[PDB]
Amino acid sequence: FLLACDKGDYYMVKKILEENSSGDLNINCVDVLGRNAVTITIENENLDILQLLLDYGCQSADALLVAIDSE
Repeated sequence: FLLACDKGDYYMVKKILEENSSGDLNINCVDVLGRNAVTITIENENLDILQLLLDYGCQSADALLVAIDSE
């Protein structure tokens, strides 16, 4: 769940996620301003990534609200 999420390079994030396999990178980590994986990606509308990113691992509680807010 590295900065790739932003770049929206699905493969990269996908790889990193798999490569992470409970690795250093905290999928549920926050950026400089708090954005979690789902969040930083909700805003940039990478629904593709979010398709399963949210299926598991990625923390997301206020995401619905994030989504609604981001319409």
